[PDB]
Amino acid sequence: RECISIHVGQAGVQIGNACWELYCLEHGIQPDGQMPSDKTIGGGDDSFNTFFSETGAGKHVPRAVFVDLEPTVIDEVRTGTYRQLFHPEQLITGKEDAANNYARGHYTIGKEIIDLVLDRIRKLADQCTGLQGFLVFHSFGGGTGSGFTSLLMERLSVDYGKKSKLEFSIYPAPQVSTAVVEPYNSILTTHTTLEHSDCAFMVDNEAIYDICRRNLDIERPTYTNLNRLISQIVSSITASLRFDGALNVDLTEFQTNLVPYPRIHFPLATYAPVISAEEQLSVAEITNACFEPANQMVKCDPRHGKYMACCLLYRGDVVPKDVNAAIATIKTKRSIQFVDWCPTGFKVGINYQPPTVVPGGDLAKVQRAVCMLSNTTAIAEAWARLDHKFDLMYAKRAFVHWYVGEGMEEGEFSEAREDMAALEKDYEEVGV
Amino acid sequence: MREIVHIQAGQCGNQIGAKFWEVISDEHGIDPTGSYHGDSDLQLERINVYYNEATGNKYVPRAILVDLEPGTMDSVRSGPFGQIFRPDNFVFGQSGAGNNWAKGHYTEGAELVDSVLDVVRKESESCDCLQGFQLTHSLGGGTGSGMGTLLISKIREEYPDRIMNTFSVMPSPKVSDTVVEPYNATLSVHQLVENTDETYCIDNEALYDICFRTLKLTTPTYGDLNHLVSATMSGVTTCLRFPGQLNADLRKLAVNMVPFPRLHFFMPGFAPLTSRGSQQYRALTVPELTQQMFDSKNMMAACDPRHGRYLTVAAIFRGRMSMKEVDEQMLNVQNKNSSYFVEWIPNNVKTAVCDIPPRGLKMSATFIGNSTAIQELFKRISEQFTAMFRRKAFLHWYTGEGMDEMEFTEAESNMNDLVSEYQQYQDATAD
Amino acid sequence: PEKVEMYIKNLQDDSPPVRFNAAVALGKIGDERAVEPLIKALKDEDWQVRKTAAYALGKIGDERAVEPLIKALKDEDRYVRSRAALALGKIGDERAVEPLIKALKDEDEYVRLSAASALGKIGGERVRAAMEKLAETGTGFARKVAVNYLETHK
Ligand SMILES: Nc1nc2c(ncn2[C@@H]2O[C@H](COP(=O)(O)OP(=O)(O)OP(=O)(O)O)[C@@H](O)[C@H]2O)c(=O)[nH]1
Ligand SMILES: Nc1nc2c(ncn2[C@@H]2O[C@H](COP(=O)(O)OP(=O)(O)O)[C@@H](O)[C@H]2O)c(=O)[nH]1
Ligand SMILES: [Mg+2]
Repeated sequence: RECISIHVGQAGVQIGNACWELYCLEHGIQPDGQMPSDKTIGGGDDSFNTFFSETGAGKHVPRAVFVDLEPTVIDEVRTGTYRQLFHPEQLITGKEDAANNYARGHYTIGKEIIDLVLDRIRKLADQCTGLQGFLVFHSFGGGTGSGFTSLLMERLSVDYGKKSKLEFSIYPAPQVSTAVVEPYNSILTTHTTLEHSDCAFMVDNEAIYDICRRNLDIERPTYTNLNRLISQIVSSITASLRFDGALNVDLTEFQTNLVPYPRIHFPLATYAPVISAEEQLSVAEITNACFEPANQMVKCDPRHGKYMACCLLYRGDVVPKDVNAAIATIKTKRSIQFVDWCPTGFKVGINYQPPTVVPGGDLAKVQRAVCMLSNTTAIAEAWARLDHKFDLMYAKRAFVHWYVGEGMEEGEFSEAREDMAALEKDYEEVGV
Repeated sequence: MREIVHIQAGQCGNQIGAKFWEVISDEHGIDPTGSYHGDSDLQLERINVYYNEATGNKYVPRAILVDLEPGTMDSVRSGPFGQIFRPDNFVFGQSGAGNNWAKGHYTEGAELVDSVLDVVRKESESCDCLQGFQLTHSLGGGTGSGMGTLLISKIREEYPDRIMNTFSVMPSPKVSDTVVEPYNATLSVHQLVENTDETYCIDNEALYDICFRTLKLTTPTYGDLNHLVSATMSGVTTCLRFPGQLNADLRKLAVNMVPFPRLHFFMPGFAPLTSRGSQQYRALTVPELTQQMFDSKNMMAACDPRHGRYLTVAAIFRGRMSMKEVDEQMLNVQNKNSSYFVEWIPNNVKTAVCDIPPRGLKMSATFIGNSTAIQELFKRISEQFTAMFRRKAFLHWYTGEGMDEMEFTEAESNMNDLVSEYQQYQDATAD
Repeated sequence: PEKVEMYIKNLQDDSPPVRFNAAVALGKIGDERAVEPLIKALKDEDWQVRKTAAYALGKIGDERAVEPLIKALKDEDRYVRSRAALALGKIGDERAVEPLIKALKDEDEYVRLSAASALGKIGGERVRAAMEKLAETGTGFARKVAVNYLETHK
C-alpha cells in the first residue's frame, strides 16, 4: 500500500525535486500540498497515497527523504517553490561532503549521519499501514551518491528485510563529469549494493545529454535540461505505483515481471516521444521507437543481446486495438531474441490519463506516450565501459591512496572488481 | 568544507600574498576598509571561503602575516589594502633570517612560530567547517622557506584532517644572485613533498622569461613578476571563490588532481599575458585561449609540457563565452595531442567555465597541470645544490644554526626520488 | 450546460480513452442529465471507463444510480468494485447496506476496506442493526468492521 522515496547526494536530491514537481502536477497537487476541488485530478479513484501521506488539514506530504553530506543542494529545496510541500525533518544535511570519494561517503563521513537518516525513515515507515518498500535515487560517481547509498542499502536490509529496494542510478558521462575517480566509485557502489537491491534503473548521463542535443536541440545541455527529461522517464516508470493501473502495481509485480535471475536486475528503459516544444505520433510509431537504440536511458545495443523480460507502459490517447496491432507487427517484423526458458511475452499496460509536461520545460505535450522496460543482456555493455576505465587507473593504483586513507582497505577494490567480472560473465552466459 | 585560512611568510610571501588580497577583494567587491561595494549577488555567494564577517556589513581576510623582518609590517599596512587585515594577525619579529633556512626553521623562526600558531588557532575557531590552509611564500630565502615549512609541519601535526596547499616561489639565478638559495629550496621541497596536499610551483625563472622574452619588459621588477603571480592565484582559486561544481573545495580538487601522494606539484598557467598597465587590446577567442593553455611560453614554472606527459589537467575559463565552443576546443586539444596525456587515467582533463571574468579582461583562461615534465624544475635545483654540497660549501652557516649534514643528504635523496618517480609515470604505459 | 451534451456523446464514442475522458469530465462538472448515460458506462467493455463512471455517479449523488452501483459491487474488476462501494457510501442510501456487507467477504483488500468505509458513511439505524447482528454472528474481517463501528459509535 505505501512506498518511501530516498534521494541521496546532489544528483538524487536534484532529480527528486524534478520528480516530485511532476508527481504533484500529475495528481493535481499544489506546491503547498493542497489539492483543492478546482485543481483535483477529477476522475475519482486515486492511488497516489502510496507516495503522499494526508495531514488532518488536507495537505498531501511526500513520503520522501533527502540526504546530502553538504547543505548546498538541499538548501535550494528549502528555499525553492516546493519549500512548503516537504516537512523540515525530511530534508537532512551534513557540513563536510564526501569529496567524490566512496570511502568518505561509506566510512568516515557517512558513519556520522547514517543513524539520524534511519530514524527519519523510521518516522515515515511509522506512518505506513503496509509499507511495500523503497525507491532510492543517487549517482554512481559522487562520494555520497556511491558511498552513502551502499551504506544505507546495507542498513535498510537489516532494519527492513522483506521490503523491496528499487534504485534509480546516475551512471557517469565524460560530459557532465565532476570527477576522474567516478569509475572507481561506480564499481564500489554496484559491488556493495548488488546483494541489497531488488531492481536498479540506470540513467546514463551520456544518453540523456545525447537525447537533449538530438531530440530537444539543446546545444550544451545543463543539469536543468537533463533533469526535466530524467523525471519524465522516471515518472513513466513509477506511474504503475502511483496510479490505479493493472501492470506493475506494487514493487513485487515490478520484480516478478522484470527480474528472473537475482543479480541480473538492471532493466533498460526507453521512452517515446521525447519532443522539443517547437506533428502527432501514433501507437505504432511510439511502440516502434521503443526498439530504437537512440531513445534508450542507457547506451547499449539490444540487437547484440537477449531479453528476459519486456513491458510496455502506455499513457494518454492509447486505444486497445492499436496497441495489439502495434505489438503484433513487432513480434512478426522484428529480430527480438528472448532467452529459451522465458516466454516471448510483451506485458502491456495502458493508462488513459493525458501526459503531463513541465510548464516552462523543454518537452512538448503529446497525445500519447510509452515507456518500455526491457531486461536485456545488452546492459553488460554499460558495465564493460565502466570496468575498462576502472582497470586503466587501478593497474597503476592511481588515486587509491585517497580511499585507503578514508577507512577503506585496498582489497575492497579488487573484491569489487571481482564481483563486476562475475556480473559481466553472468550476462554473457545467460545470453547463449 | 567552507572556510580557508591563509598564511603569508617572509618577503616574497607577504608581497605576493598582499597582491592576491588586493586582486580577489576587488573581484569580490571589497574596498580597503572592508565594506562590500559591488553589484553582483555572485560576488558574496562564497565570500565565507576567504573572509570573516566581523561586525555588521564588514568583511575581514582570514589572513596571517608573518616575517622575522619587522620592516614588512609597515610595507603591508601602508599598502593599498593594508587597513583590512586584522591588527592582531600581523606576527612580526625584530631580527631576520638573512636568507638562512636553519635560522627560520630552528633558531629565530622557531621562537616566533608559537605566537603564529596562537593566531592560526584563533582563526580556526571562528570557522564553521574549515577546508584547510593556504601558504604564500618563497623557497629561496630564510623566513618563507624555513619558518614557512616549520609552520606547515606544525599545522600538519595540529590539523592533519585538513588540506595543506601552498604557492611556493622557486629561486632562479636570473632573479636572485644569493648563493645559498639551492640549499633553502632543496631543504623546503623536502618538507613540501611530505607535508602538503597541493603545491603550486611558481618559478622565478619562468616569470622572468615571460616578462623578458614575450612582454618585452627590458629589466622587470618584482612588481612585474607579481602581476603574473596575482593573476595566476586569482584564476587557480576561482573555483573555490565562486559557486561551481568542478573542484569547488580543496579536497574535491585534491581528489581529481593527485593520483600519487608525492606527485602534488602543479605547473600553473595563464592567458592572456598582459604587461603591467599595457592598454587592453585585441579580444581573444575560445580557440586562442585553449591554445595558450598548453603553450609552454604561458607556464609559470620553467618546464616544457612536451617533455613529459600530463597525469591530470584542470582548465578554468572566465567570462562570457559559448559552452559549445569551450567543449569543442578542449576535445580537439586532447585528441590532436593524445601522446602528451597519460592513457591509463580516463577523463583526466577537467574543464570549468566561470561567468565572472578578471579585472581589465573580458575573457581569460587559467591552467593547472600535474605534468611529469615538472621534474625539469627539481633537476635544475638539484644540479645547483650538488655543485656546492659536493665541496660542502657554506654548510657551516647551516650546521652552526643547529642543523645536521644528514638533513642535507635526506633533502637531496627525497628530491632525486621525486624526479625518478615523475620519470617512471612518464615512461608508464597502459598496455 | 453547452458542454454537458458533448461529453454524453463522447461516452458513446468508439475510442476507449475518449470514453474514459468523457466519464472523468462528467464527474468533474456533475449534471443530472449525465446520470442515465453514466449508468450505461457502468456496463462498459473497458474497466477504466466503468470505474470512473462509478466514481462520477457517487459524486453527483442521484438516487437512480443506487441500483446499477449495487450490481457493480459484483463486477469482475477489483478497481470497479472499490469505486462502486465508495460511490454507494457517498450517496448514503440504506438499500446498499446488505450488498456492502456481502462485499466485506471480497478477495481484494481495497474492496473490503471500501465496503467498510461505505457502511460507516451511511450509518443509519439499519446499518447499526446489521452491525449488531454481525458483531455476534460474524467472522474475521467482517466481524472486526461490525465491532469497530459499534465502538466508534457510543
Ligand atoms: N543528471 C544529473 N547528473 C548529475 C546531477 N548532479 C550531479 N550529477 C552527476 O553526478 C556525478 C557527481 O555525483 P554527485 O551526485 O554530484 O555527488 P554527491 O552525491 O553529492 O557526493 P559528493 O560530491 O562527494 O558530495 C557526476 O556524474 C555528475 O555529472 C543532476 O542534477 N543531474
Ligand atoms: N616573484 C617574486 N619573487 C620574490 C619576491 N621577493 C623575493 N622573491 C624571491 O624569493 C627568494 C628570496 O626569498 P625572500 O622572500 O626574500 O626571503 P625571506 O624573507 O627570508 O622569506 C628569491 O629567489 C627572490 O627572487 C617577490 O616579490 N616576487
Ligand atoms: Mg555534493
